[PDB]
Amino acid sequence: ATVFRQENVDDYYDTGEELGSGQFAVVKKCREKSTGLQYAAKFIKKRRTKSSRRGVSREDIEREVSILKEIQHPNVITLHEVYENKTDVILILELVAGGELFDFLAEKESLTEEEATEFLKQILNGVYYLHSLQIAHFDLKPENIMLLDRNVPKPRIKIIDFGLAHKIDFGNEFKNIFGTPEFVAPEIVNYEPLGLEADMWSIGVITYILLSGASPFLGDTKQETLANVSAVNYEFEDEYFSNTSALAKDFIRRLLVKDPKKRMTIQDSLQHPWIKPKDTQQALSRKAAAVNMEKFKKFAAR
Ligand SMILES: [Cl-]
Ligand SMILES: [Cl-]
Ligand SMILES: [Cl-]
Ligand SMILES: [Cl-]
Ligand SMILES: [Cl-]
Ligand SMILES: [Mg+2]
Repeated sequence: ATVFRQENVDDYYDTGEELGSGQFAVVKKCREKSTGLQYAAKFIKKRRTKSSRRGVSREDIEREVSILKEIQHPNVITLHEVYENKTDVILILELVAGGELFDFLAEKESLTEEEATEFLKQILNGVYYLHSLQIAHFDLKPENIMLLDRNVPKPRIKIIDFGLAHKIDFGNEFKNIFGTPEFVAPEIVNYEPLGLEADMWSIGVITYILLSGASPFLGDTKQETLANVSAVNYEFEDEYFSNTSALAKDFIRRLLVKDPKKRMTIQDSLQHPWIKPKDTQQALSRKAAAVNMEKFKKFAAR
């Protein structure tokens, strides 16, 4: 294992209100005393004993930290420092204060597909960076797509929450069942080999929702959702996709593909004509098409 900083974090930071909390983690805003700069402190509860289920394993904490330490990119969250005490490992992280992307978009009166792709492209750039380092995020979904500051002319997207991320090992297949059913790829559902492709599936799902306000595979039970995912049971129902471009639907179709090897890669998604129009005709079609804002607002409010 790694020996993280052993000092009391309170000696170096002033901490305040909770910004969020998961099953084994609490996040608090904090201010570094030496610099006066604000960060987010994520307190992760250690398992401490192997037989206990009330915390995170050291293997899992070290994996997340090791991945965070490697990554430096404008569209992914930055790790500042790591502390630990008898009960917690404490990640001092870049503060992302602009809330979830979808909540910010939902406040708009309208959104063209052109404007939508400007935000989506930032997600793609962050994932392009990760995949270039052979890092799979494995938990891409709207609540992990944040804004650094929502009150600037061109808000910057930050991908957060690397708690499921893995460096892909060439010499050994990784198989695991994890994540949120609505957003995971068929190979996750079916305990099949996992790689960078699973993230691309998730991007397809995020894009589908962004444009329509509907979730492609969400069923009435967890089991039904997983069945929909495995069967790639989705539709572009006219109630939701009436003013969606052919290009946008093709983009999504090339991502929501059962066979990971046939799924569009991140490099190819960046060259797809919906993202990178090849002529004026394609450009105008994208600018003309619009997000179903009425339906989308209801999604963000769910
Ligand atoms: Cl800063
Ligand atoms: Cl560090
Ligand atoms: Cl799952
Ligand atoms: Cl299933
Ligand atoms: Cl279809
Ligand atoms: Mg975590």
